[PDB]
Amino acid sequence: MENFQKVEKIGEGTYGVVYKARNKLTGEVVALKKITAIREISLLKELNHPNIVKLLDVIHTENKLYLVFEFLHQDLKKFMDASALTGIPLPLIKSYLFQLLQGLAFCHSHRVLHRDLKPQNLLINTEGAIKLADFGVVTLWYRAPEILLGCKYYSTAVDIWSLGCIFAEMVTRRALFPGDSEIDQLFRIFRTLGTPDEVVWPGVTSMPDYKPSFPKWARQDFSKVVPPLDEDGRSLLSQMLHYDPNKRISAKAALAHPFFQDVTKPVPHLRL
Ligand SMILES: COc1ccc(CNc2nc(N(CCO)CCO)nc3c2ncn3C(C)C)cc1
Repeated sequence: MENFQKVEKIGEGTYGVVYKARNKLTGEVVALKKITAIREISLLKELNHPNIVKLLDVIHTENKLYLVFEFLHQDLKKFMDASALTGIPLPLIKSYLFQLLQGLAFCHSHRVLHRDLKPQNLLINTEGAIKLADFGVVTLWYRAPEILLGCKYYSTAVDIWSLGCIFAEMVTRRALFPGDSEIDQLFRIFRTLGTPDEVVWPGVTSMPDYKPSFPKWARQDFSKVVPPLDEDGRSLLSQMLHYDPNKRISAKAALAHPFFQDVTKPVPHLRL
């Protein structure tokens, strides 16, 4: 800590308080998060990708672990709130979706999962880049149904489900499944995608928190769920939201989806 001057608190991430800070020697401006774990965290220092927020240093000292990250100037939640009157332009949505899928394809190839993707953890800069941060009231809005049903050994698919939920929210300007308890989160999912059964998700009825007494709701039409997203966007979103984690599209396969045939990298309008 003595090598860093706090400039301001910018957040309380899940694992602790985050400060913007300046390195007293390097002059570098960084984000400092103050929080088996040593060895895992050290392995993250190697997982470098242009769409992953760089972890610069891990400082263990005195019952405190500090993590020093590259600093970005805005998060997607704030940008979404800033762009709510007009909406984020489709080409920028597609570019951010495509970049995030590149980040996930990289992490998943190294068998690292995020598990807690949410707009506040997706960070943007003036050049049109978006990056995944801060790998794992707690928000449930992005949690995959297998996690909600008590699967202990869930997979990379959970991150595809969270990113699908964020893709829908960029497009409609409303959270897709804004649950305020675990059951309300699961029932919001069922009310929109249909209560899952053995046909669409083999094994579902033997999940730890599955109850036969769950209400059975009909699936709704996607054209009702994300207007005015085009047929290619809806097709991709449907594959990122399949109930069975084994049928859910991978990040690698999503990158090849026809929705990205015309992807580009627009500059966002950022007011810092
Ligand atoms: C004037 O206040 C602000 C507020 C937010 C930002 C946006 N930059 C960053 N925001 C956040 N978080 C706050 C989310 O709003 C925590 C994410 O878990 N973590 C970062 C940032 N840059 C690097 N890191 C690492 C710790 C990952 C800038 C300035």
